Parts: sequence; structure tokens; C-alpha cells
Amino acid sequence: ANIVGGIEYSINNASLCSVGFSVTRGATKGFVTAGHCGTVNATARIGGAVVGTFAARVFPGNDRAWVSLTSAQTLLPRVANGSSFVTVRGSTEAAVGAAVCRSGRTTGYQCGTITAKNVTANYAEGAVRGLTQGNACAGRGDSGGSWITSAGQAQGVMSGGNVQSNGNNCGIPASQRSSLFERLQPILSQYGLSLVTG
Repeated sequence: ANIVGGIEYSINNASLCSVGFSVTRGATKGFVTAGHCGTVNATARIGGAVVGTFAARVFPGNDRAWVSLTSAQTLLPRVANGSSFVTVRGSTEAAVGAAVCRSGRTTGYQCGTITAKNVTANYAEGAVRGLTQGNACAGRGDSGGSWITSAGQAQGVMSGGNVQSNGNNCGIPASQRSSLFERLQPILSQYGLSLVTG
């Protein structure tokens, strides 16, 4: 399968999440995603085919994971935006007030701005600290998906948000949205990963 940020993958033939970013660890191919999406050694499938397994994760506390892929997978420096793509050019962390977009299998590609950093989310499983908040909308299934600026700087992976009964927070004004992502830079150094860029 071609690994692009934002696309769907399933975990142990049950939950769905979205691919964050193609990465390598030496000769090993992988992608980063959200830790709450799977446990270590859980099987990841894209389009019904097994593409790899969860290598490591931390959730709650943090919310991060990477999936090591088989060598047959094609890693690409891209994030899906409809039928088009945003090229991943680096991982310079943007400041509060910067515009940012996110890609995922439930609401697609949505943009907004970063409104706050170092936010705590209190999930049913426990607190996750140090998250950045943006007001781009998102929904259930979008977790693990890419957050990236239009200039191609990779920011992090979708963690959670104040979704409403329709499964997302796209039907409430931007001012009322809290969509949270896990910063990419600590995930890359923690697992010794390099981002695939183009």
C-alpha cells in the first residue's frame, strides 16, 4: 500500500484510525500515529491487507505510537488533501496563531489555527498532557492523522477533541472547537525516527 498521511487503517480488524506520517528507523519503514489507536503488536491493515504491527506506543500520559511496516510498503512524503497531496517538507513547530490543517479518514482535510499549547485532555483512560490545541474540526476516526501547515511543516498527530453527538465538532463554530494533537518532535526523538520528506 502507499503510505500517505490522513488515510485509513484498521487495528486488529476492528477500530479505524488515520495514518500520521511516513518515517524510517534505519532500514525499517513505519508511520507515526496516535497511541490510543492500538497496543504493541496489534495488526495494522490498509485496504484489507496487513501492512505492519504497532511497535511502540504511550497512551495515556502521552498519546503516540509508530507502526513498523513490511518492506513491501511504499513510504511517501505526502498528506492527503482530497484528491491532491501536501508534501512534507520538514517538522518546524509552528507558534500559536499559526494556520494549520489536518487530514483524516472521517472529516477529510480541515484547516484552522493553533490556539494553545500544553493542554491536558482528560480521556476515560486517564489524562494526556502537553497537547497543542487548534480549532480545525475533526471527528471519531481522524485520530492519528496528520496535522501539517500548508507550507509542508509536519506538526503532530490527532489525539482527540470535543466531538458532539454527530461524531465530530465541525457543526459548532471554530471559536468553540478544541481539537488536540500530540507534537511530532518528541515522538521522533523518543523512537529515533526520521521523517520522510520531499
